[PDB]
Amino acid sequence: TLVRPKPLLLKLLKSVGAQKDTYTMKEVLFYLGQYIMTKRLYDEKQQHIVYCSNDLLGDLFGVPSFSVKEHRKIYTMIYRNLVV
Repeated sequence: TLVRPKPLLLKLLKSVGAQKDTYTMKEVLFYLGQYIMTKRLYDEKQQHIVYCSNDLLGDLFGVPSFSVKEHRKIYTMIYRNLVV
């Protein structure tokens, strides 16, 4: 199953090496992980915590922070950034 990122999510994924217009959810997740890691958006002392205020990721997700453990919340935030 392929999903289609909306334009600003697509820009975000391409910034960390993604190539296509449509993606498996696995690939979306890999590039979001790459983005958080490369920009060092996580809390060095509590590494599950992502601080995304002041970054495009937070603008798109609609939150200033979250934990990678919050799966339901993460997939809901991703769903907001996919074309219907």
